Amino acid sequence: AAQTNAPWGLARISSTSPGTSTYYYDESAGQGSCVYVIDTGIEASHPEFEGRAQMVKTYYYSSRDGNGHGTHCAGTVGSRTYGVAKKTQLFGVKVLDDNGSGQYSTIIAGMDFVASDKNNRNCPKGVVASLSLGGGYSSSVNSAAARLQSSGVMVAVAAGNNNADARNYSPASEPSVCTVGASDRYDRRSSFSNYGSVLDIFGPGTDILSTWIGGSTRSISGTSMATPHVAGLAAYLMTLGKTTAASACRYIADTANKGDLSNIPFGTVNLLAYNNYQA
Ligand SMILES: [Ca+2]
Repeated sequence: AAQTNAPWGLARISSTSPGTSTYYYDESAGQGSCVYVIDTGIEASHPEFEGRAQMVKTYYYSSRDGNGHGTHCAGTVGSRTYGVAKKTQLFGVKVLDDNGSGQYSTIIAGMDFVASDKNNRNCPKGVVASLSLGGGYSSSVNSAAARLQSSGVMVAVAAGNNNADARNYSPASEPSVCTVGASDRYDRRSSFSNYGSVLDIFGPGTDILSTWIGGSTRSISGTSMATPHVAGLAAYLMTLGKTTAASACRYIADTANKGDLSNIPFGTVNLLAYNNYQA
């Protein structure tokens, strides 16, 4: 399948080169997989989701995304225009209030929630979780990421927006999950991407067009926008049969486009997520 005049990041993770605007992908498009967006929620009523999104948890007084962040990230995963994995089932978990603030302990509660709940969902092709959030190093936050991953969920986490080595941030520094940095449409590491040997992979994160609340669409920027490209990609690769929840971060690195970003500080991977469909 081909989707012309696509947001640049969907074209990128289907291209070897920058500078084009069609998104090339096998039409399976994540059918039979499940992605949990653990964030401010998801405006499931957005027609871009076509009936495939359900809030399933909150730790606040409403499950609604009253911020828009969770809805944008979720759209990149799996909205019909703006998503990677255009036939995946999306499940929301509201661990952030509406300003974007979550206490750690609640973040943790969300995460163990997914390891349990996946068993209440129909996900024959595989489960993913997408965490576009974080704060300072915590062993506990990190440990809740290793549990979620160990429970057979592909876990994808934002490396962070401080232009700093990510080993000091959580859940990014955790080893066993898939820590995502960011790039721009000219293949520059994004000026705000954390870096450091804990990163596994980079994704489009600067001027990412996606859904917003009210039914609407905006472009914003962050390792948060990069993260759901890798989550959605992993859902896409499960469904096909290329990899598994426990093998997908390795698998994406193995198949990445290798050398191609500017400004990988020394010691940071220079691997860019790629679906290997067109070549
Ligand atoms: Ca890893």
